[PDB]
Amino acid sequence: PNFSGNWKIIRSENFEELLKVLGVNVMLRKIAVAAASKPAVEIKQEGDTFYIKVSTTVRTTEINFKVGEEFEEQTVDGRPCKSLVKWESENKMVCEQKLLKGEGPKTSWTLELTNDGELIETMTADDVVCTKVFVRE
Repeated sequence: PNFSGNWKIIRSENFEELLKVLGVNVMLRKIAVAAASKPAVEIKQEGDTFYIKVSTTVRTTEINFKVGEEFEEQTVDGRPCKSLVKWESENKMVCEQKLLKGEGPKTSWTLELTNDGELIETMTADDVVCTKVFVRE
């Protein structure tokens, strides 16, 4: 699959609740929800190597990874972590996260490309799942 493109959000489900059960305070939840309501997502894929940039009104996050190789990023609530992506299937990658310092809920994310070119993201903390769906610009 080729995930490359500039992606715009079309659906978001359970994001604030994911932040809440993580302990993110209400002021910050409100800012984070609003800031991320129309994010800019840029993906550049070259085989198993990815660059992903996500920008909200107030924040930019950039990650660089190759499938099967550990890299550093942050969890959804901003804690630094060591991550590892694998292909679950031809069209779907899954990322397991391990905190750099300390302990916390089990967090992960997934990205899946559908036949009509939609991008599905999931983000999980323990038993709480958030789903977002994007389309190419």
